[PDB]
Amino acid sequence: MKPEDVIKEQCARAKVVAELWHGFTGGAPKAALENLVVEFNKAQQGRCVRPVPQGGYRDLSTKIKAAFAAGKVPTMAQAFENNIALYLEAKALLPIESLGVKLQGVNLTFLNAVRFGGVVYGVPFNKSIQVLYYNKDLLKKHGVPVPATLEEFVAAAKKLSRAEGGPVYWFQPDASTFAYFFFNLGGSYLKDGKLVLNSKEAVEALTLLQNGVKEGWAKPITSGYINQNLGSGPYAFSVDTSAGYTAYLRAAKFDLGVATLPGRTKGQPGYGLVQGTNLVVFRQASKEEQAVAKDFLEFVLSPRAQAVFATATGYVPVTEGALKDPVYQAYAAENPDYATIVRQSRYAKFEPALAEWEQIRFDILGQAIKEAILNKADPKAALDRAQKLAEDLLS
Ligand SMILES: Nc1nc2c(ncn2[C@@H]2O[C@H](COP(=O)(O)O[C@H]3[C@@H](O)[C@H](n4ccc(=O)[nH]c4=O)O[C@@H]3CO)[C@H]3CC(O)(O)C[C@H]32)c(=O)[nH]1
Ligand SMILES: O=[P-]([O-])[O-]
Repeated sequence: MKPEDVIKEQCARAKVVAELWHGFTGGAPKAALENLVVEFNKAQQGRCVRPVPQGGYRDLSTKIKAAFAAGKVPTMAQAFENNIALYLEAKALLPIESLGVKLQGVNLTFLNAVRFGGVVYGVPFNKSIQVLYYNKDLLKKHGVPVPATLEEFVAAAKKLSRAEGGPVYWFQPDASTFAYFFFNLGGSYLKDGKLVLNSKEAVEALTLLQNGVKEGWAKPITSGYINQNLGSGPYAFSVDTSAGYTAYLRAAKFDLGVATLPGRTKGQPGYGLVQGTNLVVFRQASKEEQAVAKDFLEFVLSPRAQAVFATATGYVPVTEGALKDPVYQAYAAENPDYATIVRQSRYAKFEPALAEWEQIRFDILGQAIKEAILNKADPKAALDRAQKLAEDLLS
């Protein structure tokens, strides 16, 4: 009896079913969402949430695009901030506080991100931060401390790659990985209100990655997640979402480490990219569906729900109350990596919340990074093309 089979049975016997479209394809995130929903549905008297997998997050935004074109939206969906900005152009979203969901206690890093013209339009649900994953055994073998600075990180990657005869810093050539280097080299995506993809810091960040590939210390990962590639060649480090935590733990044959990100100096950890999603509630939903959404959103924000979901996955608990929940405290007491994730979540930056950002980050910025890393494009030339395409899209 799979959780999704139990949910099907729950919704079949329910009088009111609120659909929740999501972008979890599998692993711990999907299981954890389905377990949270089974528990919620059990407590409700014939009022249920039906999670509907729409593929990954890009497939989900496409599926919601189609739903608007069709005139039939779900009750709830996952949404990045840029997705929220786009759904707001259509006035498609209910203000959350209008349902009477209380938001006091939600981390301001996350709550600020779903506030548009002073009004909250999403509930932070599955919010991730980048962390430094590392191979404790390989660092101990070679006497290499966990790097605290970008300088130490590069030095460590070079020393270990030479010692092991393979590039030990593994990365996906994507917008998310680029953001870590860009932000910690002093980069900002907006200058005087304008999106800029081709700033000196952007070029420096993309040049550092390309040089690491050329110099034999940085390993591009082009097929699957990093954790799905472990076992093939020496691995020391990656910068990756905390939502992958339990996938790394399951895959690693070595003693997995999690550290805060390397920063410019030891005075502060590096900034990590916030990813994962918020839940939104569509205006088109019936009063009865909207009341299910209200109850489900209070449940998602409850310390126990947050504690079980964050500890199952690596997501950052979105409320102060979650950290005080005994189930959270029990996991943290046995495993210091959960506290590491929360400490890193204090040093957190977001990409721009432009409605067009999904398209820019994958089709324009992501493509420029792939051109430079995989096809040896000149970093400034690749990012100048990106800038021109983004300027053209945003005009
Ligand atoms: N559509 C759209 N996507 C966006 C936007 N900003 C960022 N992202 C994507 O968020 C993913 C991070 O979201 P996060 O919830 O932290 O992590 C995901 C999965 O990454 C992660 N996962 C799953 C299996 C596994 O073996 N390892 C693992 O790490 O678990 C979660 C659920 O699938 C990145 C991935 C990306 O596709 O390169 C592009 C990124 C945006 O604006 N729009
Ligand atoms: O180094 P070769 O892949 O161009």
